Amino acid sequence: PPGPPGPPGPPGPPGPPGPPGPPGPP
Amino acid sequence: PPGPPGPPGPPGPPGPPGPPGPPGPP
Amino acid sequence: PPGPPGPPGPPGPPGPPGPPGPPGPP
Repeated sequence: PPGPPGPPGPPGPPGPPGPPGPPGPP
Repeated sequence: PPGPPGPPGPPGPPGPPGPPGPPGPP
Repeated sequence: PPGPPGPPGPPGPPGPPGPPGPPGPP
């Protein structure tokens, strides 16, 4: 009989950077 | 007997985007 | 003899969040 499924893969890499923040005040 | 387990699965997807950056200067 | 190897495992989990974005504009 076939053996069992393998273990989970590794985590993916980090996501992309966030957007720029809001401008400073006046 | 049963065969050996399969190999590891593929990497997961990339993570979510990071948060917006800090406010700009005054 | 032993049966064939199992199938590959499930995918890994999603990666961590990306880094913050850069500062806002003036």
